[PDB]
Amino acid sequence: MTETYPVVKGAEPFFFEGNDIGILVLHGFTGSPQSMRPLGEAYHEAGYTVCGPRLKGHGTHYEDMEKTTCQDWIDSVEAGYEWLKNRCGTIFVTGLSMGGTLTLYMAEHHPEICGIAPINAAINMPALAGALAGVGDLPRFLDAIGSDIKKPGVKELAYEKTPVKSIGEITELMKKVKGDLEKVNCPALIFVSKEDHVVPPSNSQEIYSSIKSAAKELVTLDNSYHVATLDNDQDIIIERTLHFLQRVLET
Repeated sequence: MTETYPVVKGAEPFFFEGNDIGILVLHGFTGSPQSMRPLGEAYHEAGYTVCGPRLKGHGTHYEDMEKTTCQDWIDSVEAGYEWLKNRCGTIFVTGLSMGGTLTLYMAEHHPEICGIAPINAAINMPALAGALAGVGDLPRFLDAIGSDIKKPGVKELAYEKTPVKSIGEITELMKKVKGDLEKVNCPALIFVSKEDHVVPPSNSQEIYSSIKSAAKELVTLDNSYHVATLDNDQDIIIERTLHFLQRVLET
């Protein structure tokens, strides 16, 4: 497909030029780089090169998203990874929700990646994927999934409708990544919200148990819902990721 609508103000990807170490920062389904930009800014301020790509069909219009495929989203991620590889020798990946799914995807396919930090990553979404299990035609769109945030007054820049056509795409992605979790190698810092109304927190426990990383941690966020990167525990995500990155680099 090709996008028909321009990028909404605030949904632009970020390409921050820094040192020889690159962080790939991935947003989720119906979302945009706006949910990830505070993290990207913090990581760039620590000196890193940072790429926060915009998934195809995201940050424009949900009619654009309706036309995209899970391979389109993989392609957006891989292109951000290639931009980093052009200027960095060491690369880490982090991402929220389906961006966390894509974080795991990258570790499953790229043994060169030095560590990952998935945040509320999704391998099973019974409310979303399960929408396809009923008899009889579903409507074209479901309700928005965005802005599951505990801190009052915070709005995620995400679409106001969920295209049912896109649900099969995220389902295919989750099946593939779940099936390949044993290929995840590398140091892993897995963040999960205690209460998450979008991605069941047990996802992250299963991810933790299924990957083969010799260095892995599960950190539970006690004051955030799903979009933790914009929520009360944003500071914990940033600080602990920076410590993790430094520890992998030093050790």
